Amino acid sequence: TRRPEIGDKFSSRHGQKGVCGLIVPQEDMPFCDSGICPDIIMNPHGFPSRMTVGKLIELLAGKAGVLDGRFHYGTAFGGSKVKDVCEDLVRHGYNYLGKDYVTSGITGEPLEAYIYFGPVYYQKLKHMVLDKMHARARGPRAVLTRQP
Amino acid sequence: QPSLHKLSIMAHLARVKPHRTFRFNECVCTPYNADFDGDEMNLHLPQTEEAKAEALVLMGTKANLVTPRNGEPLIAAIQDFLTGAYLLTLKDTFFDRAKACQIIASILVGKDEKIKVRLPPPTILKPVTLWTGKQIFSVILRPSDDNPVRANLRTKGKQYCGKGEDLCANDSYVTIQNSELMSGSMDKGTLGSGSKNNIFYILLRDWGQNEAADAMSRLARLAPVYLSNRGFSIGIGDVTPGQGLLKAKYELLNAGYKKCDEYIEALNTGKLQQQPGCTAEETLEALILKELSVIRDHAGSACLRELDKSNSPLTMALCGSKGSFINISQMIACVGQQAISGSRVPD
Amino acid sequence: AASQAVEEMRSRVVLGEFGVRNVHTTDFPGNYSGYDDAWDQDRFEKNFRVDVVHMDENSLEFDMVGIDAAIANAFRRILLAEVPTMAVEKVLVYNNTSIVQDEILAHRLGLIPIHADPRLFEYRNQGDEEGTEIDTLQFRLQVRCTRNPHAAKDSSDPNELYVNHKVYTRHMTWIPLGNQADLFPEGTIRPVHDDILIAQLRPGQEIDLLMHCVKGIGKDHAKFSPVATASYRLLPDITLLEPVEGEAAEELSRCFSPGVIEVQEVQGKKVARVANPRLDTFSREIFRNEKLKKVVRLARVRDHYIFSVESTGVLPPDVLVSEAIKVLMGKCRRFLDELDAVQ
Amino acid sequence: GKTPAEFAKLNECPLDPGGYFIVKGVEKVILIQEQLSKNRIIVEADRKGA
Amino acid sequence: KQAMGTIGYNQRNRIDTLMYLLAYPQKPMVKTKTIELIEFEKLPAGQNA
Amino acid sequence: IKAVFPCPSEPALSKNELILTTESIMKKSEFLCCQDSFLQEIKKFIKGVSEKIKKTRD
Amino acid sequence: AGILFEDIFDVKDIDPEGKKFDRVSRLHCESESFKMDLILDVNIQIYPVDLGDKFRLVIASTLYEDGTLDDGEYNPTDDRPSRADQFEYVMYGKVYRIEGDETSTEAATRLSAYVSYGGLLMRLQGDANNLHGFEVDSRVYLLMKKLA
Amino acid sequence: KTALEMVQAAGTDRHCVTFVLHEEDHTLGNSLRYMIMKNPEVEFCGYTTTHPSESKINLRIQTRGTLPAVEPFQRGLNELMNVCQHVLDKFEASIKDYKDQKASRNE
Amino acid sequence: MIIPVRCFTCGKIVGNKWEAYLGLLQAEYTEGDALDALGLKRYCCRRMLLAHVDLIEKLLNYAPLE
Amino acid sequence: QGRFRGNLSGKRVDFSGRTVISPDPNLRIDEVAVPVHVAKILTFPEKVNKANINFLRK
Ligand SMILES: [Mg+2]
Ligand SMILES: [Zn+2]
Repeated sequence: TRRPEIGDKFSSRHGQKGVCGLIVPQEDMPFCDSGICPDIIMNPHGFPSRMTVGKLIELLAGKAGVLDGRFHYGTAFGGSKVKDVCEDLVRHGYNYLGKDYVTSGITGEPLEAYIYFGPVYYQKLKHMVLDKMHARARGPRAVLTRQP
Repeated sequence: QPSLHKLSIMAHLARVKPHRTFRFNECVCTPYNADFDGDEMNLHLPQTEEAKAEALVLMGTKANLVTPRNGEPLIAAIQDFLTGAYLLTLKDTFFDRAKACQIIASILVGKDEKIKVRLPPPTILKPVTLWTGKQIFSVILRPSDDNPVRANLRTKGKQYCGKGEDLCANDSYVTIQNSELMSGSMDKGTLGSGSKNNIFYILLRDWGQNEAADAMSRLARLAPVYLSNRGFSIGIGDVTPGQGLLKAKYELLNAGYKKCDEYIEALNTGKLQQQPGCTAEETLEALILKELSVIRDHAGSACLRELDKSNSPLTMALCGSKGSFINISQMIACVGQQAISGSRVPD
Repeated sequence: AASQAVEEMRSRVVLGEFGVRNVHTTDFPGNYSGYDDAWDQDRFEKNFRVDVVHMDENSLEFDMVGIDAAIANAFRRILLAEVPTMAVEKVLVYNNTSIVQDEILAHRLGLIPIHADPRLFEYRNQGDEEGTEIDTLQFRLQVRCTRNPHAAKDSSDPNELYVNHKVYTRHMTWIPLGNQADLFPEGTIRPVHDDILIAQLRPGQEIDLLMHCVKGIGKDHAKFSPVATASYRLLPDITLLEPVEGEAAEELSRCFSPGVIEVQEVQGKKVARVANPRLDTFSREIFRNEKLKKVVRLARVRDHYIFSVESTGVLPPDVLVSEAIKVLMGKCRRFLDELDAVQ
Repeated sequence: GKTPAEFAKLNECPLDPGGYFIVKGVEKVILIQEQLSKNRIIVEADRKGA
Repeated sequence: KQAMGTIGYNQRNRIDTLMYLLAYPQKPMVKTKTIELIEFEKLPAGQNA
Repeated sequence: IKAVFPCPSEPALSKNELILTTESIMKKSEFLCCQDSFLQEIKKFIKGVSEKIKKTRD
Repeated sequence: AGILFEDIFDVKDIDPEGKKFDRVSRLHCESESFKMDLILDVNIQIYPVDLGDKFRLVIASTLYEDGTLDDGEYNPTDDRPSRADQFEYVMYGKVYRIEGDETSTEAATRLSAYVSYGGLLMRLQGDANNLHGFEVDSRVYLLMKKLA
Repeated sequence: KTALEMVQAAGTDRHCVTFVLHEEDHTLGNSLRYMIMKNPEVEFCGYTTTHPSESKINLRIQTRGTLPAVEPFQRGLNELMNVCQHVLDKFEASIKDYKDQKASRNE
Repeated sequence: MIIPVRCFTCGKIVGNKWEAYLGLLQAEYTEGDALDALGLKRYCCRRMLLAHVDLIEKLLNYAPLE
Repeated sequence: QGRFRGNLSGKRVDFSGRTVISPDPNLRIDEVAVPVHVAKILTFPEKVNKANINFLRK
């Protein structure tokens, strides 16, 4: 059994692949008014140079899907638009753009900018650090060319 | 592993830590061209005192802050350290005494644990007491009264309007005097690894390697502590187009498609004014590419004007950390001509 | 007036269209013009008060007025990570022949809440794999799955064909050690929710394991945390700048939660007023309506918290909040004692 | 042609797509090779300009 | 093609050279029609976070 | 150098005094190690600064 | 009296190039008793400035009217009668660039004094006889009070 | 075994000292900073986790006058402890009052 | 494989809600009403039942048995 | 894989390691954090002299 640690590679179903960097306790996470403290904090600098706006719509449509039990379609060249899931979010009392008033867990004071919560389908890739960490002090050498 | 220039291999002073990954500071990602996406980096431990000493003197990180190619620094701040220092050094930010002490006290760790802090005197005094964020950033350059660093710099920022000379409305003319930031915000062109007039390059050329390395460590320590308590986020509301773009884009597409249709008709069934040095069809290709470049550039100049400030792609493009205005225009207004090998799509 | 802006700056966290303002706690000595914010014990003991607005089994919601963010945040963090409970650590396995693997089964048994009251137990020391009367419990699970001897010819559903085909958590039996049979009455020491599906079986397969509950805090592992979640929000005060009359009140009634804006009649005319601002979630939909952006001032009162503690069922949450305060009192006592041991 | 109740007695997944051989215990797939279409006149350029 | 998931319904009777499984897989929250055609939602690879 | 070492107790130099004390420094011993081009560039820059002083004081 | 400069100013324009910032506005003033013009940045959240307002500005090298030039560190907590009690807005910055104007080719006496209040700039421009006592790297207290 | 270690500054006699608190984190650090900053003799006070692998905070305290910084640290601890005592008493009284008012109604 | 005992994000016990969730989807509720009637307010609890595949009901058809 | 290109030009070395990298800003810019499970294997031969006998005994 391998548990995710510093070094285990996650992906995002949009090519936003990235290694884990830091594992913080639950008490140090931010949280909404409703008490949800997020599992995976994703860096917002990945988005302007890569223009993955599909991840920003996946997050929104998944957030609007878990609140009333549907699965929205993200079918290529079609699928559920933004204008429907905005109204589906506003019917349940969240903001129509997914950004939420979010209180910092470290200081207790709220944050100046709103934070963009939602359920995104991450998938763990096979490249784990426990299979890639390797070292050699001195060991077996070749018989012919006496080098490791 | 793919070793392009000579800073693909440097020598660090190791420290042992419990988890299973090589962990280096992110200011050193620009020499290695590392990206933390499952990248592996080799380790080599020299076995001889002469090899240790030659590694430590010639190949240290502090002794190779500048690339040999043109003399511009490579070890400098990178994304989320530029955006942290840009949002720390606007003219808008003000701190009380509590939050200013909390931000300054993040640097009191490591070899800076023994120094006395020298909280600078406040800017506004009578109605409230507010330290401006530029003073909090200037504590990076000189975090104690006995530190002999006196940095000086005077350069243009990125978004400088050209007519200001230290009084621009954008506040984008950097002036640091006696290691105190007097005006202007920290762009990429003042902290980043781009070119000279980097403040770390000034500290390297005037006050030695040790002060440049201490300043980079203090910034890398301080700027996330500010940014993760400010909050900095991007959502679908930040790349959505307003009404002022959805009118102007429709007008631009109608005008450009009319002028393209008139050029097509002027080639096929009439006289088309041939440009010099080429056939008539190449003249048509040049005119159509010119009109489509006008469509993309005017849609970009319309989408940038209606964005609010404190928009996240706009801040990340103004401070030069990640992205540019082409990307914001390309994911709000209009993706341009898709050019294969410098021409339109071949049949 | 400037006095209005300074007073709003230090007690109202206003919510803009684009970003929250006035977020920091600023009432400290020497930060204002004529005010005096030194620590006065009597002004705190006069202003502080607690009003419990709702409580039932496994939940709680109470207001706190006058405490600051850096103390209410400490109460939340102590509830998440320092109020100890009891959870399984060692799963001693005899003959696990199900499809659920042994590691995943031990991990599922770890997360099950145990209804022991953990003020009575002590921390197990370093090592000490056996344990004593004081510092552990012991649970013994033993489920063997067989075919139902009488069954119809159809054989469709699993509920009729098999017996014990689901291993619930009502199949966990407590095994006492020493005087725990007399210390604890029969029926208290049990798994809490009594219906949690642990594994699932087919005839021939058998689970026979033995669990060792210990005392642990939530900082070490998340199975020891007693709260489902515990948070706080600042109590809002939606206020109106200009009077909202006519058909604007109807659309203002829809730009909020369904229990905050009432609309009443005074002269055959509908005027709106804020009725119950506690029930708002701040969807901020007043900023889509263009005519109504300049009539409201959405703000949070800085020093009026609303905690909400939902327990997992280990012990009822008023006792959780009492333990959460006593842990922080103990943390202050420990450093006072180390100062007195130094000097 | 078998039903999902009868893949259980053979220990085979109903969603296993098939199309791969089994030789000496490993599962091998013959990949779809791409070729140029034979018996057709191809007018190409030579290296030297012909 | 590298996401850890579930190989099939026979994945416990199957001795292969190197097999990665996910302990608690979940089906995606925003799903394409292709996912409904090739039956990816019956044995998925990944967790909603 | 104007910002790191302000000497408030010293008189400001004119044009002729600047050229004179600049040549009085640059004819010492240690400046023989430098090239001729670098001394020419220093004397060119000092002449430019002296012309700026003359234009301002005029 | 350690006053460097004291005059009455009138606001001519509040925001010349649009509201670039939320809390800071770029005032453009002009005086009555002298021919001074004044570019100024103030914090308009704590101290609002309207279009036709008229305030009295003071620039002093110290806050104590007996002439005590000792300032090792400012103490906000200590209470004693100072110069700031007569005023409503007190900043504190450093003069960093005295610069002669270039718009006239000969026989001009307009000087500029750039004073930077922690980033909030101020161009105090006028005749050279008024600005006596300004030096580079001297630390001044700005003081300011609206008039009826 | 000692959880409190006092690292003084280089040149200053006992009025700018850095408290290393072992086996704590942001929980005690933020509350203790809040109760120290109310003391008007403290010019600077703020903590920092040294490294997230480690459970330490470095709580630098710099006083204004001549009093040593151990006394604002002790006063901050005692004031935080008395705040927690008063909160515990008021909260237990409010819980007992709520249960009594609910058990008095609908009977 | 089988339903997780606790929700990944908040920590509420979800592993007993599964047999009630299928029972409420036999009586023709929608998922949006069934998750409300089970009492999952936060959406992190709701994705534990809305997105869960029950593989172990279909892995147990392949287990060896007497 | 001959002698020249395989063994003379670039040859394999020992006392080396290879691990996935992950960021950590809390270090100085001239430090790298080596894991424990690599630093127990990689060794440096330190000759015993007068300055470090008491360190190497421990
Ligand atoms: Mg890479
Ligand atoms: Zn949940």
